[PDB]
Amino acid sequence: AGPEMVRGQVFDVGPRYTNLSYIGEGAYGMVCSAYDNLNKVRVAIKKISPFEHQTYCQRTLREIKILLRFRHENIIGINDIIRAPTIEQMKDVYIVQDLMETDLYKLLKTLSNDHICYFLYQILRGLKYIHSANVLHRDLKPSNLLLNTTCDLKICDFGLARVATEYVATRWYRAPEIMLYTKSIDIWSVGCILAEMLSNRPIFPGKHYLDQLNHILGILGSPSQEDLNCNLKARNYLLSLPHKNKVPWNRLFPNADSKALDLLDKMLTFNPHKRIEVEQALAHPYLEQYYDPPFKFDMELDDLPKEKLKELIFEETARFQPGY
Repeated sequence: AGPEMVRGQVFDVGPRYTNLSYIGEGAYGMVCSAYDNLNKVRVAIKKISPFEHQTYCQRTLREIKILLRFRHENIIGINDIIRAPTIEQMKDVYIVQDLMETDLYKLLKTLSNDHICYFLYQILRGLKYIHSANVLHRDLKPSNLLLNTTCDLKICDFGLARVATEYVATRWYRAPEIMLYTKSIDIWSVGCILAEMLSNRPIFPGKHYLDQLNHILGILGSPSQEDLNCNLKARNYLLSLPHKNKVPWNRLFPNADSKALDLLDKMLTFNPHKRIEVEQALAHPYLEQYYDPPFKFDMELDDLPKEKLKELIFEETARFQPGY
């Protein structure tokens, strides 16, 4: 008679959303599929309970503000947000989004050139929109790329995004300039995704911030001295390691399109300034088939108390009030 429940958890999504079933875990709570009785569509609903860790309030609020402003078919949107009518009763927040049947982290365990071409095209196209907002995503990876039955890709998880040192589970896709940022960070990640779409494994996994580096230097070998010149302690750590050389791209990927290795090569450039930009990557011959034609001082609450963040979250979620 009371609110619906899944796996012993309250999913108090009122009467508008019914027929709840578990579909996995988000960062800060459970994710369920549901039926939107008003718009007659199935949705995904993320339960988020962040109000007792300032970093979880921070990323939740940030992601909401970004997603409520972005509008693009390769970026997940927020259809609705459910929370209590009064701030003091608001312990939970439910974010309602289009139902995507899987993410790319799951999909690469069950690809094709035609598919990789389209996915990569959609990722870059979506990133084109993101960079064009002068936002840095700073967290791209296959699990943040939702996919539906009709081969449509959407980017999600904008918790750690900033306008033009934070723990993350398997921060493998973090760029190397991060070990000492700019939009180059995302192109690096995008490159690491193209690498994994082709090989169904992450060819840069380090059990530690040190092991990571060595997993990179085994492929693009050591860098130019003009790269060491481009943090004192950092460059010295690089000068202390035994030398290693570069590996041709068709050695690790002897089944990959040379067009892909060409574009892949231009994205996995160690130098963050020689690294190709998104709009040049879409223009690459590999994605020729689909080749057709600001916050600024905002989001700036990198350090606010968890109480005022609960205030801003309340304010930002007011555009969906009252619910059905």
